[PDB]
Amino acid sequence: NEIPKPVAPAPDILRCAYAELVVTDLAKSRNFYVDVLGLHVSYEDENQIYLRSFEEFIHHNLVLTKGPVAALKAMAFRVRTPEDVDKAEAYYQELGCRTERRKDGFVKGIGDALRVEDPLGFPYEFFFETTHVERLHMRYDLYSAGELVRLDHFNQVTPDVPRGRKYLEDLGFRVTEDIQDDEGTTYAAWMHRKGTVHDTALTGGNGPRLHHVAFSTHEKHNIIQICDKMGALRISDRIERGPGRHGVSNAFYLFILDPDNHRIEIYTQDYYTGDPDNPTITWNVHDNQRRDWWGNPVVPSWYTEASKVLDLDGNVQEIIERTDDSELEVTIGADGFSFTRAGDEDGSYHGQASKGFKLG
Amino acid sequence: NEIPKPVAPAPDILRCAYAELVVTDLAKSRNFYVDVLGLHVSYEDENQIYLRSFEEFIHHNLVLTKGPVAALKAMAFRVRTPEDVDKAEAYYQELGCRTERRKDGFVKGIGDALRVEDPLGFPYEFFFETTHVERLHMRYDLYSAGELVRLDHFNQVTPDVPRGRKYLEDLGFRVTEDIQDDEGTTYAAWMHRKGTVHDTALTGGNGPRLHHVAFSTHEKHNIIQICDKMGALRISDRIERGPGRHGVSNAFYLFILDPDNHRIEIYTQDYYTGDPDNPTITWNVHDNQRRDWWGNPVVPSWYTEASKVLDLDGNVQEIIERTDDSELEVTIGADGFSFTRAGDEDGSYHGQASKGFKLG
Amino acid sequence: NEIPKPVAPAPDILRCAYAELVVTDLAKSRNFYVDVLGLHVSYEDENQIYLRSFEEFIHHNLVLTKGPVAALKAMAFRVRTPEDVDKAEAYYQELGCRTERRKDGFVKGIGDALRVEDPLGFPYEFFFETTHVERLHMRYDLYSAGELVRLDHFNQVTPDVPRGRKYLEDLGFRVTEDIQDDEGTTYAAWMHRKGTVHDTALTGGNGPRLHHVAFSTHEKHNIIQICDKMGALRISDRIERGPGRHGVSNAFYLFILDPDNHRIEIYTQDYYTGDPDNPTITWNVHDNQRRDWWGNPVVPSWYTEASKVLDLDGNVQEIIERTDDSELEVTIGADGFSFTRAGDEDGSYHGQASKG
Amino acid sequence: SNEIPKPVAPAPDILRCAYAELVVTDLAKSRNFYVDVLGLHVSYEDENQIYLRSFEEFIHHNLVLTKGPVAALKAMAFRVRTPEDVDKAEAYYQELGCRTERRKDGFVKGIGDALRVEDPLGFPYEFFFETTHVERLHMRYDLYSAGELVRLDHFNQVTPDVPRGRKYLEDLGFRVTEDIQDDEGTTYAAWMHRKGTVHDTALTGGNGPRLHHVAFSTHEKHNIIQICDKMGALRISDRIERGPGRHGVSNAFYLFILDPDNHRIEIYTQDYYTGDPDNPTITWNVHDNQRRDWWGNPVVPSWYTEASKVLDLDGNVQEIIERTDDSELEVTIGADGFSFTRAGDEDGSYHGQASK
Ligand SMILES: O=C(O)Cc1ccc(O)c(O)c1
Ligand SMILES: [Ca+2]
Ligand SMILES: [Cl-]
Ligand SMILES: [Cl-]
Ligand SMILES: [Cl-]
Ligand SMILES: [Fe+2]
Ligand SMILES: [Fe+2]
Ligand SMILES: [Fe+2]
Ligand SMILES: [Fe+2]
Repeated sequence: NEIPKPVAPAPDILRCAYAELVVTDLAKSRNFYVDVLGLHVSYEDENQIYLRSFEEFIHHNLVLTKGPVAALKAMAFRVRTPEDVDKAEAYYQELGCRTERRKDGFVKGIGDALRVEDPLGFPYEFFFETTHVERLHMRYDLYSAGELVRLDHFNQVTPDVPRGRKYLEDLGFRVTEDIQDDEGTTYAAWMHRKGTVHDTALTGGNGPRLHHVAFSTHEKHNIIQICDKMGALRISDRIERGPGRHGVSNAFYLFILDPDNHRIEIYTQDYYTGDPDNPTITWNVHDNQRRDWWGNPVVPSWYTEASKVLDLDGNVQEIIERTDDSELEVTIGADGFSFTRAGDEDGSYHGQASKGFKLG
Repeated sequence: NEIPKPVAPAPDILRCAYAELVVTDLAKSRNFYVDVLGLHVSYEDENQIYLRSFEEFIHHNLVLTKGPVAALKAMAFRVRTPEDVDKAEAYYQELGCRTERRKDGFVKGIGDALRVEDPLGFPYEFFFETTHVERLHMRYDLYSAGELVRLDHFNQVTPDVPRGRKYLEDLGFRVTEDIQDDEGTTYAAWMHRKGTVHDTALTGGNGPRLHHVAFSTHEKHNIIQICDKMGALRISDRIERGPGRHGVSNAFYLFILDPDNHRIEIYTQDYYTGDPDNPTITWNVHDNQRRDWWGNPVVPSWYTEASKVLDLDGNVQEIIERTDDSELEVTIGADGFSFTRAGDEDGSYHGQASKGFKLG
Repeated sequence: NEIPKPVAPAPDILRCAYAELVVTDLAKSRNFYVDVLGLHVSYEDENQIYLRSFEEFIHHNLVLTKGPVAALKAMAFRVRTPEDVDKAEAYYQELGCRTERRKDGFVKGIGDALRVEDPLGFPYEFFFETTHVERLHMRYDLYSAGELVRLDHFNQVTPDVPRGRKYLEDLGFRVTEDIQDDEGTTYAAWMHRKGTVHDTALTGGNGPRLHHVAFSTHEKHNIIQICDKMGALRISDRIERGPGRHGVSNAFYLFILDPDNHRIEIYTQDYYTGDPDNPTITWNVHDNQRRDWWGNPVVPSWYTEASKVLDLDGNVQEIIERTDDSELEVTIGADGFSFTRAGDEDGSYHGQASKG
Repeated sequence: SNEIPKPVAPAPDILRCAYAELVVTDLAKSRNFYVDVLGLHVSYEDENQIYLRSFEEFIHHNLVLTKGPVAALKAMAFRVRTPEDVDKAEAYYQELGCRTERRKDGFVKGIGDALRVEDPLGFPYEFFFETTHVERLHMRYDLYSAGELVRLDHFNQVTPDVPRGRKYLEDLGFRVTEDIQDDEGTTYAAWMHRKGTVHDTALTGGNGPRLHHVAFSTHEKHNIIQICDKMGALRISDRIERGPGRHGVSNAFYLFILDPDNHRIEIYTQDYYTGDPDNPTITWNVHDNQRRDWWGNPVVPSWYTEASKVLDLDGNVQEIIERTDDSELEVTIGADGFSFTRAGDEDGSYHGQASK
């Protein structure tokens, strides 16, 4: 069931700007994002923490909101002009979606804002106006050895990737890289507005769920330092996967889990995608260098676990089951297969993960 | 069982200096060590390749010798003076070990040398004299993105770690770190002469076998580049384990396998151990940050696979079985366990490895 | 002398894309750019070498063209669509500028291209069509310890910075950072299309001349390696300035000199500027942390030396003298002044450069 | 005949440089520099002293800041291998005719039995073995700073007659690794080691005795860059004296900075292994412009002429003896000096002038 291209013009989206995450214990979450990860506090009170990255000038990149059920409450994109908020509203209304408009914003530091239940069941916000704050990009007196310098992207779990992909292309995101097989199945797609590999991405699975939010560092050693620090704090069990080099994106990466199991990616040094004919790279799902370029196995939790998302009323969205093939199953499951070198049996894996591991 | 301390004085050992490895196909080994890893050729012909690291001034750190069966032929330590080779000869004769003395060396670029079949079945060489070559430490016109700058250590698999440790202590090696359990079994020990964490190390297991030879890089990014390069060359299947941060040693590391399955470690940034009261560090075998500080699982091959070693006639030394508990079995096997925080059930793994994998 | 805003719509410029440099000895230049700096050859013949950075997919980022006088021949920007090359043509005509349009390109690997002598006397090219090549961004088998990964920007020397700034703003470039004094003089401005600090910059001085072309590395150590390699090759005399951390741009940098003295910057880790209200940063010209954040002195040659530029016929553009104050003279000349802390005499410099 | 005769008494077995005691005039300002700016770790403090250690250290401290009226080095301390080596050090310096002081309970907190001496070159050396062990912070990445100082690496002493001091240090078991000489036979500097790095101390030709600097190492080059960046952000870039750079001698990445009393601190990383007894000694020509900074960056005159006072055992300032051998400053960057990039080549050489 294809999502039609509206007649109304798409809003001009600049970039991913922030996420609002609902958390169950604010103090424990603050300890994770401020004390462990070093994000900068823009505002806080008893109910909310507003956090930003080292180079950000908008009010925040992350809002932690106390609530009963941990979930993604909104993924927010900044648009180019105030008038793009009107465009967003008309666009989503034509798509048949629920929309909510607040002239004074939903969260502090954001002005006129539109939140929508998009056609994949995701809570998207579009805004232009935001309170500028001190841009800390040269505050080396604050710089941490693991400093998170920007918000980079979101990653969304959704059951039908081509359906979502077409809708995001209409909205103006261009696909930079994807994962497919020779039987017609799409497992994942990465798409951008701002000229990095992505602003959001679709990962095939039961959804809507939020796979992760990603922040970048300047250098690879900053990511290693996050791991080293987590060991020193004796919370290495909260390192889910990595560090590694991605095939898709070519970025150095790490996946870690917050106190409510919301997944955060730390990412650095992908490439420029701003040209309109930027070459799209398609990887085969059975290529064992596609997710970790060094062939390290992808733990099953990476495929199966992700965050609930909320509707505009704050209720959890119902999960829709993926009927397409499962990336986990076709690569590391019982009938799974992966290769190091296409057409070579040597360095291939049958019914198990790479490097001597099987599904727990 | 105990190896008695000789009356004769121990030779004064400076450091690990080189290893002679037998390889089955010299051209494929050359491609690995020179083309992929960038070691520098000191001499080569149809029978052998002599290699050194970027900062070395003695003739070589690695001798690749063509032969029928891939194996360790000699692990060589440089001693402080010519007279120390005579001391080594009297010491090992008093231990009742087979010795062989050659006034003009066993390999090119080494003069007066003593090879011995040591009490643990290992072929050790001791020498002083060596041919000096151009020290390439400032040849940044040659420097690779993955440059190996020094030879750091060896690691030996032996069935009885305390027996081996005591013998190495009598030789003047001082233990820096070890791994034990609460019921008094030792699984591994690291010991040094030069003022780093180790020059050699003992891993509990069936032996004698050589676990690995280790080279250093200057920085962590150099190790990441070795991985990246192996991905580009589509030999990621030869990355056995890593990259990571060690617990023991605190060094950043990677383990890779040469064309004959000889294991090479790439290592950087351990600490100073030259003071005679340098504090020892004992880890518990079930501490999941002891080998990889980030808790990443140790691949089973790391525990079970190792190189054959040769006796002084070039025949393979018979293997003696370990009867103490297995590190693999007590940590990641069906009956094993490991913890992130001592005492804490959260972040503990029972009957499987960390991060969600079981043994393949 | 104000350059009027045309009625015709400006072209939609994506980014700086390539420079064409005339060089006098193709072999010596090849050695510098390929052997020393490790740039990748897309094409080469007896008269020209076409080079690209590690992550590029268009044909080239740099064209070295043999000729009698070393100079900038074209600074090229890619536009979003084929129809934007028409927009660029109608725009520069209305500006009264000389233009030349070639459906098959001026250099190999570029299709329909427009060249112009712009109102500041610089040879700009606008194009969409380019021959795609193998993007080498994951070819870590080729990756050098000093690897240049992207083309980042150009920097132009021009006598009147406000004049040039207004023209580039009308053209769609937004100022990210600039250097001014409290007497109303502007010494420099940086401006962007692609969302880094700049695609081009204006440096106040006698012009038109090209100050430098800049390539990125992934990390700071890659720039260090470039220096270390130049010492090993015993060509450290071709390191002009750096390495350092910029005040303006916040980027780690190095300036070196090619065999014809064309200045090349290596640059890494500036910040994101793609929001349309990106805060502009204005530095005072006397702030000694503005160019080198660590306060290292800027050598006079950096201010006085720059490359000649050619007009559309291949002749050197005549240089027009700057009449506004000189950044060299007001900071490090005999009556110069700079400070470490605004208002503090301690750590200030009178009539000389910082650090002794 | 001015020679320092080798004693018949055996030399103490010296392991490494271990700590320095620096007298500072304003303890709070000094604490801000060493703790807040540089990130050293507090091992003990009170209203008179601050005891500080690096990230990987297990002995009590690497730096003792002592409040006093006149900023000076009070002691440069080396750890010896055994308690009996302190007895050896006493017999050895007594035979040299040096003034000595033995305190069985130490001179500073966390050190036990210790000997201080006014050595033949006028420097206050300490020899101890006994020290209180503390928590080794090597894996405390929860404390690790972007600019983390991980070890104490070395001292550098200014002395007028380098061969005279060098032979005295060789007798004490220090081995020269590198030096700087000219064709006429003058020695300008020498570096010498006990522990297996390029040096534990070094001698710089000049008026002495003065302490040139104390040096700490970082893990990687980016940690040094970060010190510079932090000092820029704190607007104290005027306290960055020289660097950052690649050294010729030692091949280490380096930075020189100045504490509140103008004590010079080097930050240093990635020299090479020197533990073999026939470690090749490297001699550089004083006119080689890559010997100090490998990239050819000039050495600011203050690096050659400024250094800290040292104290005698009563706490008074040691009188200075002026160098009569040729001055490295004068022969390289002074009115009659010169330096080269490539030996014998006028291109890239500097006459009566520093580089760049
Ligand atoms: O650059 C120089 O001045 C030579 C040099 C080398 C090593 C050092 O530790 C040092 O202080 C000085
Ligand atoms: Ca198939
Ligand atoms: Cl992935
Ligand atoms: Cl290990
Ligand atoms: Cl600048
Ligand atoms: Fe991601
Ligand atoms: Fe090892
Ligand atoms: Fe620039
Ligand atoms: Fe030094």
